[PDB]
Amino acid sequence: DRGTETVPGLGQRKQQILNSGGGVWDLAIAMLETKNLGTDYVYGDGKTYDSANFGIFKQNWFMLRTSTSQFKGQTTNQWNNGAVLNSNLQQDIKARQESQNYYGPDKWFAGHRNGESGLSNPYTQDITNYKDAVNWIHDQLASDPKYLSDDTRFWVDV
Ligand SMILES: OC[C@H]1O[C@@H](O[C@H]2[C@H](O)[C@H](O)[C@H](O[C@H]3[C@H](O)[C@H](O)[C@H](O)O[C@@H]3CO)O[C@@H]2CO)[C@@H](O)[C@@H](O)[C@@H]1O
Repeated sequence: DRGTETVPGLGQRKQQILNSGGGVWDLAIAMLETKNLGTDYVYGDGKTYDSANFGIFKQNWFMLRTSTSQFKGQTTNQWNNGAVLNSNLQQDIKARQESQNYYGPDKWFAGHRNGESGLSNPYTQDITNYKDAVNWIHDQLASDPKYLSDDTRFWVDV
């Protein structure tokens, strides 16, 4: 199922994302990641090393260290270096955009959703379901410009 819900403060975050280099596409991805477009979920989303998640998109460390200028070349053991993305939105957005530009959208979705294993199996039903969910959210956000600044959240239960 899918739907809408009003989240106070959401329009502020939408506008900060869109004024920090993010596009409507970035907004759709982040809207699926968290309810509040925030970074205050549990540290690393409770995961460690290559599986740890950082930033408003919950990017994993494998992706960050393999495909972003800010962390390129870094090791699995260096995973705590990704925590800076939890309070630097500009670098967070740039990292995701760079990562998608390195891998391309299809493989970026696979690695974002399933890590390094996803890169070798990028068209599973689960990755496709995630891609279809982001696309649906994007199309709802694109359907009225009010959704770029109001407190409306579009959600999908992936
Ligand atoms: O698996 C994708 C992504 O999901 C994040 O969790 C999202 C859920 O995907 C879903 O959108 C969820 O929506 C709630 C919604 O907030 C409302 O309360 C409604 O009544 O019930 C739905 C149940 O789906 O919201 C969460 C974010 O809070 C998150 O788990 C990511 O790690 C994950 O990659």
